[PDB]
Amino acid sequence: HARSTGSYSLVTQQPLGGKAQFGGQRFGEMEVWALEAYGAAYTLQEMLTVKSDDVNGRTKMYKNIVDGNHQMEPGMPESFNVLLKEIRSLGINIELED
Amino acid sequence: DIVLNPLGVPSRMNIGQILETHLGMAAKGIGDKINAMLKQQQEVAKLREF
Amino acid sequence: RSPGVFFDSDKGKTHSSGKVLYNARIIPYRGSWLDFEFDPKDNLFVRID
Amino acid sequence: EFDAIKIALASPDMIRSWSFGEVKKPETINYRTFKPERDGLFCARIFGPVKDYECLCGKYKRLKHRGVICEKCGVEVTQTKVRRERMGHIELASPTAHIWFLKSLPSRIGLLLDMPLRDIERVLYFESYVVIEGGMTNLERQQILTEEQYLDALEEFGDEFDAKMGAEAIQALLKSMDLEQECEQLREELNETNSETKRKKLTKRIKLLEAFVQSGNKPEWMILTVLPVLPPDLRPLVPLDGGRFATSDLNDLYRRVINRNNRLKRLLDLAAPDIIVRNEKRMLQEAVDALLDNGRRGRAITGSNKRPLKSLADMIKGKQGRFRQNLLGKRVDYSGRSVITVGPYLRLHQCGLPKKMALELFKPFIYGKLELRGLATTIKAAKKMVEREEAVVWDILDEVIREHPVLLNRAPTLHRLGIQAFEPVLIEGKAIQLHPLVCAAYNADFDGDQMAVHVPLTLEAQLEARALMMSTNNILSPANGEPIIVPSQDVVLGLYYMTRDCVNAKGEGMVLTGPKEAERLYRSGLASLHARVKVRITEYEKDANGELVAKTSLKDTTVGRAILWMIVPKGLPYSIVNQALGKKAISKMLNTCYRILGLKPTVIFADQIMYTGFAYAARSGASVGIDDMVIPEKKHEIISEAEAEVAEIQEQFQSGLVTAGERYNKVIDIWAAANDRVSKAMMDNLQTETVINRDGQEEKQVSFNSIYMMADSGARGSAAQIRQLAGMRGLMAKPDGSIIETPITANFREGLNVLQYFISTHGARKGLADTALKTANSGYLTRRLVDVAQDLVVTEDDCGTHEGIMMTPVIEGGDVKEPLRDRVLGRVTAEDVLKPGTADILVPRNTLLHEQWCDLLEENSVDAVKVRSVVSCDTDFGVCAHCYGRDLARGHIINKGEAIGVIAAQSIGEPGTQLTMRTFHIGGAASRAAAESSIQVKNKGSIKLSNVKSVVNSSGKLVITSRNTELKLIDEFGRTKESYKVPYGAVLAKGDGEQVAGGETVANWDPHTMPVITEVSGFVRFTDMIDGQTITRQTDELTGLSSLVVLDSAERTAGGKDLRPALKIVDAQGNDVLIPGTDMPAQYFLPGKAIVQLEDGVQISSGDTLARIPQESGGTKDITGGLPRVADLFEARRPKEPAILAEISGIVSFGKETKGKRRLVITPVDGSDPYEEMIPKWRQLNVFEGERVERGDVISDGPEAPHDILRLRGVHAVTRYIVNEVQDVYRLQGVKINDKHIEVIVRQMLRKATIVNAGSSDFLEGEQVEYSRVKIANRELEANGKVGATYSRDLLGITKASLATESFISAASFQETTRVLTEAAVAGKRDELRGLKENVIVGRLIPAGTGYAYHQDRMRRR
Amino acid sequence: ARVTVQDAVEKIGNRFDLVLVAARRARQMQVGGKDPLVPEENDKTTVIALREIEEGLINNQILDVRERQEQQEQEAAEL
DNA sequence: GCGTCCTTCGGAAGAGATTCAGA
DNA sequence: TCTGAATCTCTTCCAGCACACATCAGGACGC
RNA sequence: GAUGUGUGCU
Ligand SMILES: [Mg+2]
Ligand SMILES: [Zn+2]
Ligand SMILES: [Zn+2]
Repeated sequence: HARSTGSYSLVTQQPLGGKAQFGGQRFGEMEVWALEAYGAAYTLQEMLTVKSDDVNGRTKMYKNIVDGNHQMEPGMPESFNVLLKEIRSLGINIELED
Repeated sequence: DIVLNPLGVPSRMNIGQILETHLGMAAKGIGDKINAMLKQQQEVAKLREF
Repeated sequence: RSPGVFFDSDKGKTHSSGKVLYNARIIPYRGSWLDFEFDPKDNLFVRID
Repeated sequence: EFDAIKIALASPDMIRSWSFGEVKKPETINYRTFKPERDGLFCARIFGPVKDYECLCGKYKRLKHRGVICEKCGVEVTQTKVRRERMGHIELASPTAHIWFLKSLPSRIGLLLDMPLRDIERVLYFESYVVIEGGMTNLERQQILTEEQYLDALEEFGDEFDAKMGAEAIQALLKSMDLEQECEQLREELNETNSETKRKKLTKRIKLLEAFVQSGNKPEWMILTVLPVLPPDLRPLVPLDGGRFATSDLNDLYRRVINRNNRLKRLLDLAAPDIIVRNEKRMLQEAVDALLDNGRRGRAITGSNKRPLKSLADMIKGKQGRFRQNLLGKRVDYSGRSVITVGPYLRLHQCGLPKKMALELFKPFIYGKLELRGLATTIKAAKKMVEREEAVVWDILDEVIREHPVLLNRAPTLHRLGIQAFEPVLIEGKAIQLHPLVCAAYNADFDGDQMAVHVPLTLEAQLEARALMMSTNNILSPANGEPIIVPSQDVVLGLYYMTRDCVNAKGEGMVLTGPKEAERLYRSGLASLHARVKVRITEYEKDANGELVAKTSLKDTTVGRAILWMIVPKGLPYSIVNQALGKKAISKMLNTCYRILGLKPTVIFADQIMYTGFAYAARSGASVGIDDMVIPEKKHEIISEAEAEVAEIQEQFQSGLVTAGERYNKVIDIWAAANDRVSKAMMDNLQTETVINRDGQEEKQVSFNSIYMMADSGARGSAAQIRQLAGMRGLMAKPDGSIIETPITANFREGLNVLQYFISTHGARKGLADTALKTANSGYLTRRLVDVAQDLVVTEDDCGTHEGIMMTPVIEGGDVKEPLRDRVLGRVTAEDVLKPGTADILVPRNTLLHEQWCDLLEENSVDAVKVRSVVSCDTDFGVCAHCYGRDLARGHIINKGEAIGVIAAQSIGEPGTQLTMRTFHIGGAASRAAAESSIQVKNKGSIKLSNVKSVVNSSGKLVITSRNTELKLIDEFGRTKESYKVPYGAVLAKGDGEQVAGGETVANWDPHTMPVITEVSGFVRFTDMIDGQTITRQTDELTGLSSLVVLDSAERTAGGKDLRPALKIVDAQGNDVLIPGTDMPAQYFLPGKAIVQLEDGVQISSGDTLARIPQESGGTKDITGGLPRVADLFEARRPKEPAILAEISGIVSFGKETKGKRRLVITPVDGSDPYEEMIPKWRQLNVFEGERVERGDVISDGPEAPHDILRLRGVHAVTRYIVNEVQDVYRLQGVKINDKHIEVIVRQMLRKATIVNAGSSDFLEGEQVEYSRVKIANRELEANGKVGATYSRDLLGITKASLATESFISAASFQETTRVLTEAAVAGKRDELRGLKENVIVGRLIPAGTGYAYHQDRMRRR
Repeated sequence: ARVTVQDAVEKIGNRFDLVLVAARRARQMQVGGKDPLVPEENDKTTVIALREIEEGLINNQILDVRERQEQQEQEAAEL
């Protein structure tokens, strides 16, 4: 099984899970530790933003890749906005500081 | 037809595969003797005896 | 586990001192349970469900 | 964009600011035309339009009307993606209590109002009243009244006196409470009181109050008035086939809450009776508490089939929450997955991607190159051309994949070598070929496992994959300096068959003129591969300053060794292949090649070794038959002899000489004796019993028996497997722990009976279940270790300190466990070491001890060095490079900006997981040691004892009478060469000051039945022991001798609990005997499970066995049972019977006797003497009234608590203790971990310091504040003339040390999300995105590696 | 034409600054029209950047001074 | 067929609430 | 009878990835 | 999308 830019989930803008639907392999919590151990920060940053939850950065990366340009402009994963909204749905108020 | 790896026998002690290999070799030897005695037309006496 | 009565032990780690308690569970095929069990102070405590 | 995250409570004004509308109808999509309802949970008016840029009514359809709001239905037209970024709110009729701030343990409302949780819950669920503003009465502002008491209050005090119930009462209490006055009143109460428990309660409450006042929070904000709702697209109601909808749980909970709220609002205007509206308010409160955190109350509500539906907290906490499932780890595009095969034709930097998979992975690159070449026109045309798979897309795929590495990751990524980067090689097929060398690192066999291939997209990702994660740059294990790309199980067998000689040959005495001629001779069939020839070879050597000077000689070798030498790079000595190369030999060969030549020759050498191992293993045909497993002929004879002995002992059992005890013990021991004799006969018949002809006569050699060949080579197998194949299987015990009386006498070369197989199945099933249901704890340990040490990075170069820990070879009972070379290699020293020419330095002060210097110290026979350590470093928020040491992955100092805190955590955490997922490889054998009973000194030298108390016996020889005795052998040179740890009750053959010859004992003991041997003689009277109550006595009626057994805390009588069984010694006149020099009567306590064979009132000697006690020390001691010890050490749980230490040095004395327990007072000679400790009457105190005790000396005996060590003996002692214990646990299993990682974890454990006095600083009195802030504040103040603040280092386990970090996001994502977020919201904490997990969650570059430069620039720009 | 980058790491000794320097050079060689200083052998931009690092005539200081002299030439080119 | 609606059962550890006993 | 020490009770945790299949979504009542 | 079952490699 292999997956290029395909279909994404609904609540969090992540690639689907499984081979039945066109899904990408999960970069688990243990693999992030192995990427941190090498010090590969740019690889990790692309692993959790530009081929993942990020929406605008993902399409910009796709256009760059089919433009001859290997460059990423990541924003923020949508799963973090989901977390912020789900915390604010309680009585808590979490927000970013300038 | 198949080339296995010998080192998979001693560490995981499934020695039954080697004994099955030898017994199957004996069985195929018996089958080959029967097929050789049956290929060239031979009467029922030799086949029955074997 | 078959319906009936099973006198278990709950050995060891209870009471954090080594005193082994004793319990008597009455499991019916259909209905509520009737757990009898002891106490570290040598007291019998019924426990329904 | 931003630089921090703040979290606090949400005021109703802020909640209304968030909201865009007010839902007041529990109407989702109307089971119809998929349109939102007018004012329902899905609402175009409130949240946003359903379709993109289309108004709900349909008056606008395009972008030309963006920003305007419709008139007919009033839904503003914009992008549909604002349905997941705009919330609403619910105007609750009555106030409602937030369950998080009610049941967080502690309840914030509970200790803010100073009321118990039960009373507040009873008020909050409408079963009692509370009195607010009692007025002119005797009812206080916090008093609780039931229904009848409120009736009495209304009839007796029917004035304006008010007492409400429900959430509004708590809101009134919170709103009408002053905080500054309460805080100062609590300060007065704390300063005037004297106790400790109420002191802790008051300091907790004042901490909460100061946090509330300091932040902008309000206590009345804890009670909800407006309930915000999640945006519709974050709780989607996806339509399925049919008219029904998805089983959403958040929408169902919102439906219930809105229904109950609307019903309550309806009943508020209908003037319903107060009982009904009270019940409905209670139901609304319960529904809101179910929506916030379902199941926090007694019973959780469920939707269908009694499945508790997931609320808002249920999708933020737990393993299936937004932290551990969608933020810390995400599903990833450009990924693949397939089975793996070998394909040994590859190189160390290559893998095989299937040709039909790389087309799907590198698809946008193909689109880009097709558009560049003009073969396509647009993305659609290129996509169609690619999916049609024309004849040129393969010729374009070979250009996008030429030097574009991919990341191959196996599923359990234990350590950092589980993800490596390979340059792809396109192959026809569907299996990802993998180089055979890296299988050891991946732990990837080829029996059906799959690997995941990832594509680095950006330029930096490709450069990181090539420069850091490429497999050619991962030849050294980060755990230890051993190579990780080592030949395994087939290359080893090939090089062992090639490099081995037998005494005969096709041509033996011939003399060869070079390795090339040797290969020509062998391949021509003129001489066997195992000849014994004299080939002329040229071995280069770089003994000069990097210059290769050749030297040719004529060495007596084999043909195979001469062939193998042809691939060895120029620079290695020839005494590296001129042996029988096993696996350790090849590993050391690769290690020396890497240390001498470098990395590129090492990679070339590894590839050549793999090739020439496979080739000459295939050319050998090393099969395995049934004749290879040769059973020794003297096996059934040994079985018959052992069974005759067993029958004799069984007959003796019926004679009454031997009971069911010692008889069972001796029959097990004689079966084990027969087992070792059979195994020794087998392993003596297997290898040396091969008679071969010298062509003059016969002689022996090492066997070519294929089983023994692949056992000796180290390819696959060990002594256990060959013992279980040809010898006897062993003693397979029962699951409880009872060793089976009759061990299995049959092996897997003959059959097994119908019953012996069933006996073996117990151990096999336990060994299979241990992996499956006990690798979870070993995989949770590594997660805790990673989360406690995620924020450690090398942020300096040299902190500049002369401090450091002392490293010495570890010898505590046997030979050198780890020599100094292993324990000190690659660690920067701290002080000039001195040779035995002292006052003459040998190494500089801050030099890295690399391989040359590390053998330059063994030459001078150095015994101890002081090296810089991670735990004793001085930098703030990091570890300096010199204080760490070697990278352990490269042969140099660790480069600045590397996340050592994760490389340490993974290295510590996956010998455990790996060896617990591989337990059933050895079967189910006990692997128990022999439990030796004699100490034989190996070398000849002086004997010295440290802290040993021995007495004189009848024979005059010294006998161990101390618990922590230590025996050490020191040679005639002057260094420690051997040590022994003898137990209590050990007899000695020689003492101190005189050398002992080799081959004789110095210490003998009985491991079982530890004694209570005395020191002074006299008659015995049983003190505080009476039959039946505390002891059970059995007496034979013939001889009339008494025999008693003591009881434990279990069967001891309730009235007998205060009774302490013991032994006292008296003389003939009944007077109390005394120990010479002391005044302590011979009151020897009798511990539990003691068997005494002595009579009352008899004469005994000094130094005789007063009692015998079984030891019950029986266990497998595997890494399954044997790794709660590591977690115990890291979490630092106080042991069941801690050893009492001395807090202060000075003169020792005794105080008030029998104040429930004994009391001891330590009085310093000069300083003040306020210290008195009540020692429990359990154990003997080793300190009497005639010595001087220094702090750190053990008053009692037993395991130490890893907090007293830190408090008294300092930081170096506790870190050395933890390192030694964890390293002993790991070395028992044979796995190797460098101590740097354990020291790193220890440093991450030591971060919280308790203040003693504030001094001139701004810290509180008893506050537990982080060590780094205290240190920087003290450095700032002491730079000026002010005085600093004295502190005290505290030790926290890896769980608490991670929960109590500075950044609340790490603690929230690790464990106990509710309890962390609640405390952070109450305290108004402000995150800084300091460590690595926070930046991973947010989606930025981590401040760890290549992103460290970016983070440094960002920090220095502000 | 590239297997391991140990010598290039020896040239600029951080193994993390090497990644950033090679990234800057390869991005200049890919997006910008700048030409390699070594003869490319049908290799990708990253391999050429690493090879130019190992040839010795590139590092962070060299890249900065080249970019700065190009910037001053560009500023003067406005006339 | 459309359609509107109001069980129990682990175990280990830790924290934090209660109770003992003892001076 | 105040207050440390012991005990009782409630909460949190228990690996990583992957594949296959099925069932579900209110069902009880009015028309 | 969530559950339930079965299975593979550790
Ligand atoms: Mg496998
Ligand atoms: Zn409209
Ligand atoms: Zn340092």
